[PDB]
Amino acid sequence: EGYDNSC
Amino acid sequence: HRTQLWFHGRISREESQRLIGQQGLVDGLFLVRESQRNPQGFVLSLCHLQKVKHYLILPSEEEGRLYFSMDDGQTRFTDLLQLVEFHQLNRGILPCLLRHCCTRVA
Amino acid sequence: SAAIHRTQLWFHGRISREESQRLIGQQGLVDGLFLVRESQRNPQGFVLSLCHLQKVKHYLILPSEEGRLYFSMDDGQTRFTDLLQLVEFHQLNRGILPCLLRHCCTR
Repeated sequence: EGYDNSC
Repeated sequence: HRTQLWFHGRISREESQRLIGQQGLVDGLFLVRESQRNPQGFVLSLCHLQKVKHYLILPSEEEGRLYFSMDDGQTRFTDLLQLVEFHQLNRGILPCLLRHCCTRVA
Repeated sequence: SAAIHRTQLWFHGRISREESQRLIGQQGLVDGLFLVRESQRNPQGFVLSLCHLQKVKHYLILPSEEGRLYFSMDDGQTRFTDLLQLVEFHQLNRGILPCLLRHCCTR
């Protein structure tokens, strides 16, 4: 959702 | 095991954004916290190019021993401390190295 | 630190390549079996001796530097603060190794 590692 | 300066426990994303900003917004400036959206794991809050990015850290269990990963289990670490010390030397999936610990005010 | 490793069970100091192969053999020649030593031929760094498929492979670990000492098995692609970190890491991650470090070979 809002993570730079797409989690 | 975590009494480290860079660990801030249960704080918000907005709070981490303020804390990092307040401390300089320098590249490599970072903290680790508990995830509000994922209470199971942790979040590495990292400053890069004057922007704060958030990296989810998920736990897993094999053979009854806990381990952590930031890349869907592709790179695993025995403890968060190992994860941090390792990314102070290695880029991994991060845009930069972990250079500066973000602490609470004195 | 570059001195933390010298009292670990898996650290055997200055022993020959032949001695390490014998030690691993006596320990079973099981996969993941490993020890760390100082290279007699290259005393600057260390050797990770690992057993995989009944064969003992030897991996060079050299120290390097930003004024901070670190160790590496791949010319700096993967860096470690201490040999203990390097060992703990490859118990979970293959890295440049053909398999994980499973069992410590002791003195």
